[PDB]
Amino acid sequence: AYSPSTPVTGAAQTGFTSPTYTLTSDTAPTALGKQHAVTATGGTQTGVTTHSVSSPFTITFTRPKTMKTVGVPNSNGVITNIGRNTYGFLVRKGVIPAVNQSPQVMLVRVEISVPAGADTYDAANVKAALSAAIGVLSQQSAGIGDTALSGIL
Amino acid sequence: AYSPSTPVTGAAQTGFTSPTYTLTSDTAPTALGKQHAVTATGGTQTGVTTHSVSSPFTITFTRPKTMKTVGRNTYGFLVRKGVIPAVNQSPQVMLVRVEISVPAGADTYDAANVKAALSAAIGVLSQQSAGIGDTALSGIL
Amino acid sequence: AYSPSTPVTGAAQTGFTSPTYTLTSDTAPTALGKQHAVTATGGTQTGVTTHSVSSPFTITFTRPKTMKTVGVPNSNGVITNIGRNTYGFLVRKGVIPAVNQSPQVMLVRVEISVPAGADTYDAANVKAALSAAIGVLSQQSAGIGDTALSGIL
Amino acid sequence: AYSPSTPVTGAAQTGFTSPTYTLTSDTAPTALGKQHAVTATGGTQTGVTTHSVSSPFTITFTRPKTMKTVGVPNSNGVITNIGRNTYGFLVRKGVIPAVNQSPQVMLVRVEISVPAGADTYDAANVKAALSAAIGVLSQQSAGIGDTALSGIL
Amino acid sequence: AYSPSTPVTGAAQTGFTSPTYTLTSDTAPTALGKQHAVTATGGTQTGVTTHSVSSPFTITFTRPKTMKTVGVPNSNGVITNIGRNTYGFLVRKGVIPAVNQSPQVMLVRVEISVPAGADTYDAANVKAALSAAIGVLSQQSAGIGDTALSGIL
Amino acid sequence: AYSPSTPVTGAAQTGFTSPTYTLTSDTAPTALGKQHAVTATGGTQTGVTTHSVSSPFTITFTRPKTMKTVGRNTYGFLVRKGVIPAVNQSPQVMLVRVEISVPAGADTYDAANVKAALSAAIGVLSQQSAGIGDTALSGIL
Amino acid sequence: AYSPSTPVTGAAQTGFTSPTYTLTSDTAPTALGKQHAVTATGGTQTGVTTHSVSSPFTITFTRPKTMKTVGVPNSNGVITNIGRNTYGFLVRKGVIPAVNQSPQVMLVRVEISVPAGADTYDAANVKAALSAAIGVLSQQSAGIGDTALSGIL
Repeated sequence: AYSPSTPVTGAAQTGFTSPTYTLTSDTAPTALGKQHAVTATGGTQTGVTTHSVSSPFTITFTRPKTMKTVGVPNSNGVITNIGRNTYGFLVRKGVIPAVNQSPQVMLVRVEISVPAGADTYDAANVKAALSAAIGVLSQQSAGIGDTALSGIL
Repeated sequence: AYSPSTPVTGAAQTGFTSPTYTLTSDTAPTALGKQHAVTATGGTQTGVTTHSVSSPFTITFTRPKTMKTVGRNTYGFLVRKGVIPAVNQSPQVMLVRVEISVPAGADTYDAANVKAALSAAIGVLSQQSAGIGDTALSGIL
Repeated sequence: AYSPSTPVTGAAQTGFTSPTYTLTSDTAPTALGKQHAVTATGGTQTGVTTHSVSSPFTITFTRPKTMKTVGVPNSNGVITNIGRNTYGFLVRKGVIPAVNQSPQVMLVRVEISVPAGADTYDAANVKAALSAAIGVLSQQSAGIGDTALSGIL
Repeated sequence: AYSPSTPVTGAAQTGFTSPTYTLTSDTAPTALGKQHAVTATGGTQTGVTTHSVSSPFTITFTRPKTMKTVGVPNSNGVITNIGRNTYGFLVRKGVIPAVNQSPQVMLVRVEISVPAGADTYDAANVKAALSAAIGVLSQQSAGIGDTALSGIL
Repeated sequence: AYSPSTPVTGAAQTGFTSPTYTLTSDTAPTALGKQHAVTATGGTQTGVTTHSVSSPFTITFTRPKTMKTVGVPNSNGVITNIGRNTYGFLVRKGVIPAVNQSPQVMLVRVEISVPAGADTYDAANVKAALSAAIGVLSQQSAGIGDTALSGIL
Repeated sequence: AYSPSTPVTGAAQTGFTSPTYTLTSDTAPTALGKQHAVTATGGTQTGVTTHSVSSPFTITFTRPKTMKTVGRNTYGFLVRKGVIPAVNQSPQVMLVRVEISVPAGADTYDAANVKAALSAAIGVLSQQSAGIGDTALSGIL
Repeated sequence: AYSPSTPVTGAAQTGFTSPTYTLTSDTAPTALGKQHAVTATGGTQTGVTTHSVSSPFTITFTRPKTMKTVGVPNSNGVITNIGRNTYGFLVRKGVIPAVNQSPQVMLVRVEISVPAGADTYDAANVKAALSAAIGVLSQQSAGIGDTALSGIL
């Protein structure tokens, strides 16, 4: 159930005052992805470039090709091999490294590996891992940006 | 500048009412990481298990060993959660991992676009947190 | 949750009046250890040498590399092998054996072996073993020093 | 000079309110050891099991079989080999790993290695190492329990 | 005992009037290092850039992984092999070589090799070497900068 | 432009009260070096031994053989001190060596940052001189 | 007997009005050289850069490592092998080839090869070769510059 909104209220960043990003719908590279492009920016973020082909701003979310089931316990009551379905959330952003050099692609990618029997037997802990991860990310968004520029923890 | 707060307001999830997670400071596996463990949960999230030896609940953030001058510097944010796959099985480790790859000259020459990538990414994550959990259980986008 | 205080009140010893040890943070040998070193001594403990390169005074506490889970019971209801995670607490002290000899390293080392399922199922008994061990050590600290010097049990 | 008291004030632990352990004299495994066994517990430590045949609670302290003398310096004034006499303090506690499993033996063991000439020439530093080790243990008893259960350092 | 202060009063340089450097605490690359980053500059130094990831300003100080002891004299009264513990102090600074080229890393590194038995037997001469070296460095700081640019002794 | 003064005000050290070192001019080992020897000490630094044949006290500063046009030009500052390890042993040479590696185009295009690196380095060294001696004897940072 | 003066009056060049070059004393690369660096320029020469490490302005003069003597005539009254001592005078100047490219090193080098018995037996002709060479150089200095830029004789 992944469906973003037209203005996404961007997580707080150091020099940004109330930043929002307008999403336009885009066709995803796989058939297993939903992708949006950041067509325009709102808020007092100065210098932020929107989505081009050579300088992209893309938010794509993908499901695995083949689902994996939990399987069945063996003679010792132990399930031999627990595969894991991983869902992928990836942001590509055009970033300019040098004074005249051409845009490179900064990349922010998230992988959510859910074990096989998890999604059904223990859903609360799955949801809890996701909420803790995203809550820490949104809490420390500004500081993680500061670190991405400073190199300091 | 990565330093979490004692109660972390956890992102919205489907069955959770006002979920918060209490972090206790932990020693990280590398000398380049800061790690906290989820010692207790607050809010109406029934069944959620906290950090145990058998099933961990850990939030670790790491910087690269060597910085690159102008290549990519990648910073890593990883959450490990004890999740039980079957009726009597040993806990498996669900894993949510984030990698932030900043090009070399980016951090200095174009900092606004770096911060904007991070802002968009985390903002979409927090907006769709509930739906991404729904997807992690459904298998459907 | 291991974090010592700046002045550590040292356990009673025979010739010592109110002995305290100032700990300075030191970097541990492994990445899974926390180490402090005794930079200075307070109290009436005459002759006590602090940490030097030649004669160290170090207090290091380490957790195991890989934690061990309890395991799954078999058809009979029996769990086949209970591994044990051991935590280690070790003090190294520079001590001079003869009139002109190089310092030797007296060594006080504790090992706490907790079985695999214990830490979760029966935590009260784990805590009780620890509190009894450390309580007997602190009660008989002066007497154990007397023994370590006398050979008298 | 090792002789514990009838109620041993147990070191502070997380869930325990004023915990004490009654020791009953027990006969040691070697002839060079003194052993007591925890016959009963006092204080608010709920669930703590005393010494049974199936799950023991034992505190044994042993001195080495053969003491080692410092030795004679050679022509250069150097003593060739400094042996070390080690005294041993060991607590064994019955701890149950799973819901229906047989009790495992949690094990807390201390070793005090004193070099050969130390006990006579430099006794203050020996006593100081012991008092610092035991003082840090009693200061961080609750925290070391928290670590032994959490895996958190 | 290495702990710098918030404003470090920088050693005199040719074009600089009363320069100071603000240090912010940073995580060091090894577990054996303490590292600070120059987050901001004070004084009338014009053009000086502060710490970025691609243009760093870092002051890191490291101890050796394993200490070395003096050892013991052989049959002739001579100590066969005197190892040396070296401590390392290193400053990395982003410097721009060309008109549009990207920042390179100027590097100022100090190595202090202390022989094994030195640190204990002859500490005054160790301290004296350090004080003479650092005193000549601070006396000729401006002139060493002049040389770093001129190529002239 | 490296030319030391006759009494060098030595950096603060733990047991030293107002230490100064008198330099006498010496011939260097290479033709690219200027070297002085510490012929005498002033101040309350008891036990400090001056330059002898058996135990040297020397301060030598060297430029590279060939300059590099736009690679690195490294300048070297090295102090050798006679230090005695045991009760009757021969003197060992404690060694304090500094290397200043300037990139090729740096010296001309960006001189302020070069001078600033040198300023920060020497300023922290002089600020923590006493503590760095304490560390050289303790083994502890 | 080579010792230049503080302002060297530079030989006439096309666009230069009364050019002078200030020499500062420099340490030479060999032990057999005397080297000066052009620290500053006087006269109406516009665009002339002084001595840097990456853009040098150096005037170095070197003698041979080993002198050679004339030798002795053989049975036919002929001296079999007349070696030659060569003295070297070399000027290095930072010159910028492209619009943004980095400085390359223009190089003006003079070699004076004096045969062995010459320096003693026939000194007048040695001095005469030197004076004619340097006199033609100073006479055609402007024109040789014109040629160095034009490619025209």
